[PDB]
Amino acid sequence: TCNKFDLKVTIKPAPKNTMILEICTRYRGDQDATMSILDISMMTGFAPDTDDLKQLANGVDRYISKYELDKAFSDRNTLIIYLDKVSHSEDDCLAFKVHQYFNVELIQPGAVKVYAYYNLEESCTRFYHPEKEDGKLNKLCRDELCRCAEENCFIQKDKVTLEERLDKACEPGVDYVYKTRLVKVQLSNDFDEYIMAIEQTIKSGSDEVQVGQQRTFISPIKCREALKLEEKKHYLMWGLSSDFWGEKPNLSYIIGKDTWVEHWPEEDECQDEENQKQCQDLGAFTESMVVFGCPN
Amino acid sequence: DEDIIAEENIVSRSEFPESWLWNVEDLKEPPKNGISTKLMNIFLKDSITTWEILAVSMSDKKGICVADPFEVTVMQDFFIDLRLPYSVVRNEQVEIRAVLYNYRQNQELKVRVELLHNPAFCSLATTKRRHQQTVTIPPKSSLSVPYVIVPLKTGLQEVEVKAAVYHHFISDGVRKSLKVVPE
Amino acid sequence: SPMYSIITPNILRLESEETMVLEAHDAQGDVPVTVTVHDFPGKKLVLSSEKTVLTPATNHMGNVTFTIPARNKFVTVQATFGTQVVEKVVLVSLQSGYLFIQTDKTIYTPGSTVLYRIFTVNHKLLPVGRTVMVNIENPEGIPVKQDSLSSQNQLGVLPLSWDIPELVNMGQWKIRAYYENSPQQVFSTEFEVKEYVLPSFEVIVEPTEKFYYIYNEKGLEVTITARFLYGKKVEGTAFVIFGIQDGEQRISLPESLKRIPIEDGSGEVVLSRKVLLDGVRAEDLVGKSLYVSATVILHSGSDMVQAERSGIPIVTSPYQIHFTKTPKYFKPGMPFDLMVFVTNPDGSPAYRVPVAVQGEDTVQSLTQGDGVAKLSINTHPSQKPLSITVRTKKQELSEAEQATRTMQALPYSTVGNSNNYLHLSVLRTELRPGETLNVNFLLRMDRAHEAKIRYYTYLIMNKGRLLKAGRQVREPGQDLVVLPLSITTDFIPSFRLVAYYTLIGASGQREVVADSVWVDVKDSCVGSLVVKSGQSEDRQPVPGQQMTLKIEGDHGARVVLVAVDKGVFVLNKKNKLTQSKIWDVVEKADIGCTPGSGKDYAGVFSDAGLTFTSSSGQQTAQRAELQCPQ
Repeated sequence: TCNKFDLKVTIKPAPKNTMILEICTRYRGDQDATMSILDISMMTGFAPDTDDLKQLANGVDRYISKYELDKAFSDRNTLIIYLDKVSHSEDDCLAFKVHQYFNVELIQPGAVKVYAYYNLEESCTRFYHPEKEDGKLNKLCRDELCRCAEENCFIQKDKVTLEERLDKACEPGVDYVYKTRLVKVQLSNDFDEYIMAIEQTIKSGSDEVQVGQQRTFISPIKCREALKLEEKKHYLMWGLSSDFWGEKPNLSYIIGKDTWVEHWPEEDECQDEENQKQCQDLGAFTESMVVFGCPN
Repeated sequence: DEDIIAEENIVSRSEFPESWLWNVEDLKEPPKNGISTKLMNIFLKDSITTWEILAVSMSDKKGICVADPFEVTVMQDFFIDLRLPYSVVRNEQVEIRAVLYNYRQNQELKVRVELLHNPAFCSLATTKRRHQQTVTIPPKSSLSVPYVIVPLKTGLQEVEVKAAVYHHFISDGVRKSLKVVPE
Repeated sequence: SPMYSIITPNILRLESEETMVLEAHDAQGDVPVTVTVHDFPGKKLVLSSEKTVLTPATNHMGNVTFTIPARNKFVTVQATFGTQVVEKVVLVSLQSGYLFIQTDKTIYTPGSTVLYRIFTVNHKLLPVGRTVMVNIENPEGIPVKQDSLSSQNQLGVLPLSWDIPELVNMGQWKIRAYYENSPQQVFSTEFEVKEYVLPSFEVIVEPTEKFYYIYNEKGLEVTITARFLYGKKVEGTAFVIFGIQDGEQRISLPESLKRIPIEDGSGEVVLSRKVLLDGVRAEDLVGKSLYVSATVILHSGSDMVQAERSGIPIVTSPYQIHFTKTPKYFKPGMPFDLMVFVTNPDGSPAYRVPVAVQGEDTVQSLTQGDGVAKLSINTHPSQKPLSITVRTKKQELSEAEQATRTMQALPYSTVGNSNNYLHLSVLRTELRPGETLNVNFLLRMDRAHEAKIRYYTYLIMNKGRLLKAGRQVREPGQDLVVLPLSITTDFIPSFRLVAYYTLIGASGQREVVADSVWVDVKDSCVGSLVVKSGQSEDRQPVPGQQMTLKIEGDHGARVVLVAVDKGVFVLNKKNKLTQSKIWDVVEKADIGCTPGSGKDYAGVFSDAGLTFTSSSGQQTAQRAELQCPQ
């Protein structure tokens, strides 16, 4: 609720990576706070620019210990900036550059925590991340129920054969396999919606869907480039029943790390002497699943 | 990895009571010069700390005697301090810290530290994907490791992190609970 | 004229062994004594046993020990010596003893269990089986749980528990307990309820002196120590701020706030005299006190601990003088002994502090381990109130920094102006069990009657009972006789000794002359309890490890235990049970009220917690009050 402190944290690319972290804080009193702490954690693989920290340490009403100042690329994963006061009338702002010294996929949000020394309970915390909307992990919420969405965007991508498709679509937890057409894409801030017409139920699961019924598939905006789903195109999709969202008979589908999403070339793109194989593999796959079903 | 205890082979510490040994015993061992001696085998808990043991006797001859407190320090040269808050709110993101301590006098440690997946929490750990950092801790120092998590269910829920060092037979794990409270 | 006398405690207790001292002065042959106890007023005959025979070979001194079963209630004690009836109405206490209450921890979260024990002892501190009422009260004083339990067959230990609801008022909770028969005497512990996690280190804040002297140019100098509960030193940053308390209210000194590095588990901070006085006529500040508040944060920000040292008195002198141990009555014409108690400003005893009476001018004596020094002045035979001022003669100090205190003594009044006195004295050292104390009996009377005094009767009062009575014989012409009194653990935490002689003097006139002295004894357990390691060896235990605890104690004793993470005490270290707290409750329950002597022989007995009644009508005034005067 941040009753005693205003805290805005911002991360932006600077003019390896380097970006600018800006921290803006104000005390909610009729008087200035006295000695207060900025407790800062890094996004994983980032470290403060030391020159930028020296500038800040020389700033009035601020202290950064020699301790912090001759840490390193080594392990300034965390930093404390000591403030001699914080203004109550306007924001006391500061910024510094952060450099990526180790690069990884999946960087955890950093966090900034303000409090006055005398009272650790009356604190404020903000998170930050280069793509996450104010530092927030991805999760899907319905009323007071959330579920985490911090996983791979969908299944994998060395050849894709009929055989692997058949094995994978027949794994014990796979609940539905569809041929779909993308009717409508709805983009938003947090989660994209893809309204698929279900053109055939190759495998039917716990969602009773008639032929040509639309279902809505959901994906985190961070998955948007990797899916590159396009309207009017066809897809082979399958997934687990663990990925349903909502209640019958109005289920949605979460696209997650156990969802197969494959582009199914169009009827007249299948002639191209470079779609032929994939198109026959889809056709044999369908015939096998429609007739034999799954071998266990 | 090459040359490090596997996550599944680490048994996390879990017994962290604030008090224990609330016990009553009569001193009836065959006495010498009026004094009976009792030996008690106790199992120290999992806390790295100093326990204060207080005894009080009651005797129909000597009345009541509060003894001088007895201290026992329980330690280790490498360990995690998992600093969890008392309670957290359902669906609110928090940062907790795992603090890694190296109290070896002149040996610095290359350490792999991991936050375990738990479906009661949203974090960067999944069932199929580990959330593991490799860090170096210098002699006689500590490293604060931050984790961002979101509690997804109320009641008593548990956070667990573990660490092992490369090239040595050193590891640790801490498994602790916190109260998750509704919005 | 054989004179028969009886002596008992001022307040008799129920269901405990009491003693009545019996004497036949100037008797011949054997003398049968039946002692009786009755309800007042009327007759029920509550104690009816108790006869004995007074004897030439025991110099006509003896006993009977008795037990009463089982407004303010009184009994009539009645002694019949041969045919001679001597009787006394005596106040009766409905008290069974004390209750001590122990919790496992000092502080708790909602939804945990308070484990606790009540120890049910009598006034001798021996286990007693009784009905006890228990109440747990919340912060606003509302009772929320009550048990009613007996400690019969239980060796003085009642184990209880209570589960804190998850939905509960934070703050100071209370356990209140009393014996069913004395609802008037209630014993309490407090425990704290609060949401919290254990911290990993402790913070200690030690000023370099336990007081502040207003003319100290250096100000208040303070060390901050931070160490992990397992031993190691903390690296971190401290925020320390000072303030002024008087006496409930605190004024922060905002200009005194400092931020310092904790390096190697340690940091230094000062409150300059200049910042002190700015923040507020320096002498206006004496009598108030200072507090230091420290917040330490690990250099990582990952843990934080607040600590405070408070009640640091602002003084002109490092010392206080107290006459609490000196008798407020003298014998005109005889030397007067003062027991001077010198404390450090916080209340602790001061060791090796020289003291003296106004001027002096040779004189002077040094305070000891217990803070007590012994002085003695000579005294005029006048009846005018004696007024004594003592200081404080610390070299290195200076007159303005020496402590001073004045008191007044009144004359012991004699029988029909006889000018006959008894004076007891005792060397001032710390007395432990195993030592013998020489008790000095100094007689003042005229040579015309002195030879009639052949003995003194002495009585030892301890924990509200007659511990011991005997005789100290005397030869004609002997001004001083000495009693070698053996001190045992029965004499803790302290005791009173009264002596008296009697005679027929002036004109067939029966005279009783009494004195008394209050003696402190070194406090320890009566018995023994040692808790230690049993593994004959080795370095620090590892989590989960098995170790051997060893307990050494008195055969047959019930021992109760608890192990507490010392991180609990970083949060709260108040209300813990301690042997010290037990002796403090004991001495507060003394039925003697005074450091000794009295306004006359009757006052001597009564002030020391004794009755005295003779067949010739010499007796103490009735005590009807269950407490000491104040």
